[PDB]
Amino acid sequence: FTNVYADSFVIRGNEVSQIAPGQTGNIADYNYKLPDDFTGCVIAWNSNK
Amino acid sequence: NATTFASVYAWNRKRISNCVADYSVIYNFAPFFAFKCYGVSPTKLNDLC
Amino acid sequence: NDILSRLDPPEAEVQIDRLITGRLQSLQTYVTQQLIRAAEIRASANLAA
Repeated sequence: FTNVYADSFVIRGNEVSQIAPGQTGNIADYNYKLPDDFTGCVIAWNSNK
Repeated sequence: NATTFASVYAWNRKRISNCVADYSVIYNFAPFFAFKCYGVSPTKLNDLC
Repeated sequence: NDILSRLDPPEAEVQIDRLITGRLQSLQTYVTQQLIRAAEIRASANLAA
């Protein structure tokens, strides 16, 4: 590839689906905006322990 | 915002007559959960009649 | 214009592009018929000359 950008954060379980493009949620509000193309990926895992 | 509404079996299908309203009256409720909309995107339900 | 005031820029490109194709195919059918119609007009002009 050309250049990869990794961004890490902590959100809730109901907010995991809010990272999807082309929609509005608690994360996809004024807190965070993301481009609609999104060649990258979203990988999330539990950190309960 | 009112008293306890009816169930799903009884519909209060209301005809709203000629008036002037904006999204500021709708915006009074933070606990909006299903914000998904069709036809018109939710950012532009203003300045169109 | 009303489509622009209707929907978001990621979606409705699927509505724009089909209208683009349906109009450019109309252009293609028009200019093909025009190149057809010019052929006998040129032959008739040559015969008249």
